[PDB]
Amino acid sequence: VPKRDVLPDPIHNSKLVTKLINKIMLDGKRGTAQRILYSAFDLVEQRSGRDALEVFEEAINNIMPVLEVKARSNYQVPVEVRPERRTTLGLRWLVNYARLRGEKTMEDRLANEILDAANNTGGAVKKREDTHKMAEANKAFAH
Amino acid sequence: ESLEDALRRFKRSVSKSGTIQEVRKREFYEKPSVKRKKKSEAARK
Amino acid sequence: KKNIENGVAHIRSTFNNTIVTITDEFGNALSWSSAGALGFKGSKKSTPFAAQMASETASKSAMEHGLKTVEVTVKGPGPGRESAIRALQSAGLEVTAIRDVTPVPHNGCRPPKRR
Amino acid sequence: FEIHGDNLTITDAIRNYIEEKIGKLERYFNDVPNAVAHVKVKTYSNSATKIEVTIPLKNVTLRAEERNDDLYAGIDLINNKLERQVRKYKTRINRKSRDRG
RNA sequence: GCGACUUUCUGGUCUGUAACUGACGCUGAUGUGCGAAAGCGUGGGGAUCAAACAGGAUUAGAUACCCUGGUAGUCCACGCCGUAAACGAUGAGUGCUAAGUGUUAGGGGGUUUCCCGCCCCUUAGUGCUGCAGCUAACGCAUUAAGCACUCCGCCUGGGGAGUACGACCGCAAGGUUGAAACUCAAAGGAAUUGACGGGGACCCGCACAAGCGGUGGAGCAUGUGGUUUAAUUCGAAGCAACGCG
Repeated sequence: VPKRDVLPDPIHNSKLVTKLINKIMLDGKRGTAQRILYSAFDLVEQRSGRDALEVFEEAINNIMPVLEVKARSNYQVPVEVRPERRTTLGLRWLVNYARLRGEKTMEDRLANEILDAANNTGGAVKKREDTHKMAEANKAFAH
Repeated sequence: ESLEDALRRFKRSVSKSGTIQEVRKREFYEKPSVKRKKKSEAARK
Repeated sequence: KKNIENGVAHIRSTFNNTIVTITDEFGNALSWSSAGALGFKGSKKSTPFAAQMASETASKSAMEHGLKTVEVTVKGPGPGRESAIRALQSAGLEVTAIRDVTPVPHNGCRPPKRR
Repeated sequence: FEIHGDNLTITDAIRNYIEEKIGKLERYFNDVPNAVAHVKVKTYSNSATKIEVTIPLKNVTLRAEERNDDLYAGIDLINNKLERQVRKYKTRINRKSRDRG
């Protein structure tokens, strides 16, 4: 029922990057997932010369909602969403909104996206909003 | 008065009378026998 | 443009609706706010949050002329009559009292039956 | 639909007859993807008429069953079971809404 | 059946008093009178509620269940029918039969400075528990379904049917009285096990939620049915058969 720790990421001595790899680590092929990710580092750390952790913590905090809802007939309730599910939420809307960009390369759409929400743009900041629109539209009939 | 009790006091004097049951009792009509029996089957609850 | 700062309010939170009407000392109409007039319907009027925006509106629209203190009077047995007043106190008013009211008959007449 | 029948060669008047009389129930709701029927003959020595059938459902399935002398009376039974079945299954359900808080 | 207030009339009830008459009582066929609600009549009166009904929605359908309005009525008097789960599903009167428990109107007694606090006993009424005893069982159990007495009404398998003919009453709806043919071998009461549930409560489950991945979508192998054959050999079919035998 507990949740499958990552020790650290041995890149950056971080943790979050591994939590993201495991969502990108298709086929268990971390070699190719950490490939495409390291490519992501040098590329985005080139464009707008900065770090991952800046655009990373920035953009991961720019899409991350603080609310979302749930049904229970089905009545949809507002709740302050819990944090780790909120983490994997930002991760998931991030990547799943990412691949639909209609763009060829492994990485360019990704950095395009984190750079998108880095300036409070992008459809994941948008879904954050609509979550925060239904929420407080969802206060009347459920709170 | 400010705030806080202003909503709790009123609620206290409102809970005493019991507006809820008084006019909820008269929400839908009943027979006299039925009503009588109902009232009887209770006095100290 | 009648202006005082101690008007009075009449309220009614029915099972299916919860509305407002703000009147003067005597009093007489100045404004009212229907939950239905805020797009809602159905039970969506009956929800407490409907009375928030409503009472905020006619409270606001009424203190257009200028009114802060007030007395309150609440029939209409329903939900909104204790939340949307916690929205009312935020509305720009200085409530001096709140008086319960409800039409008690004395075995007067019949209600309906079904079910 | 699926119709395998042992110790007998099926015919066609029974097909239009039985399956049309089953089609009458689109009053509720038909919903007609599968309808598996089943038969056999069985010496007693009065010696049989097996009339067995499924009439499966959306998210669930069913069973009606009968043995008879004869297929007409014996069939009016695979029908006038399923009727009452489908009827209930739709009544049900639970709407008597009711605000809360 | 009777619950705003007051007055006018007005019957009845319980206590103690027992001094008065001194067995005058009990039951009660026939009989005569009261009598829910519906209802009929003559008029009046008519705010709500409302069969019928108009319309709306839902359902496959709904003349129904739900919403809106809506008549007769619901209301007053004068009348009339006179019935009912009119049920405590128990006729009335009398007398004895273990306790406990509230509660009502009263009386008497003690207790405290004075009972206002308290208790004791008793009378009538009133409900709860609970022994013998009774009862097919359930239950009853001093307000008996116990024990015994007096009187009245009723019953004799069920369906036929409280229907029919006839008679009485009634404006009419109908009431009362109340059969037989034929038919059946049971109908039925109480209590137990199991079954069911669109009844309830508790728990578990990839049954949910959550999520990931899948099929169906296009091309390839293969089982089944349908086809066909001279042969397409035979079997097994919701899960539990269709990459099986």
